[PDB]
Amino acid sequence: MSVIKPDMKIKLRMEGAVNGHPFAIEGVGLGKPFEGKQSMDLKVKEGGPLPFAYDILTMAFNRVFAKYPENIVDYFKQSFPEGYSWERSMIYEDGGICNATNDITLDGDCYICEIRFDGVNFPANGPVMQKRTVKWELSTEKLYVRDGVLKSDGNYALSLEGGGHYRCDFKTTYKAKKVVQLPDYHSVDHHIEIISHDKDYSNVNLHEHAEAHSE
Repeated sequence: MSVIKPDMKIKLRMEGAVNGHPFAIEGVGLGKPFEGKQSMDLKVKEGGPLPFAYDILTMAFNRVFAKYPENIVDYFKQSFPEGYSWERSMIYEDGGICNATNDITLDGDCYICEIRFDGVNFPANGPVMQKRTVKWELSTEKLYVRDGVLKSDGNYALSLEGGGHYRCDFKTTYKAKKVVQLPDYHSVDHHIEIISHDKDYSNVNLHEHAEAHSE
C-alpha cells in the first residue's frame, strides 16, 4: 500500500552449493511491483567459474514483483514492511534435487534478500553439469492455502541445446511474518530471461515478468 512504491530497489546475497561445490553470488536490481517486472545484475563473488548451468539459480533470485488484479488477494504486498520468507524444493526428472530458502525484509525502499541454495545428485553427464540448458519455458505457478500458509506447485521445463526439454517440479511454501488475508486458489504466469552474461556467467543481468490470474 503506502510502503509499496511503483519503483523499488533490490539487494541480495545467495550462498550455497551444488554437488558439494560452494559458491556465493551478490545482486542489485530494480523492480516495479505493480507492473510485475524486475531486473537485476548478479556477480559471482566466490566459487567461480560456476561448473553448473546458471539457469538452475534464476528463479531463486520475490512474488511482490507480480501484477495482481483487483479481484485476487495479494498475499505478498500485504506482508510488508515486515516481509516474508519462502522454502522451496526443486525436483529434476533425472534425480537432481535443489532446496532453497529466501528471507525477505524491506529497508526503506529496498528489499533485502538472504538466499540459501543447495543442490545434490546432478549426474556428471546430465544437462546441468554439462551446461546445455537454453532457457526456461513460460512457467505457470498454482497457489493454494494449506495450514494457514501459502503453498504453490509448478511443472516447469528447461529447453536444451539440441532440442528436448528437461522437466523440474517446484514446491514452495510462503510464510508471511505477520497476519495477512489469505487468497483463494490462483495462478501466476512467470517469464524469466537471462538478458546479458559474460564469459563464464560471473556477471549476469536477469529479467522477470509475472502476472496473476484466476479465470
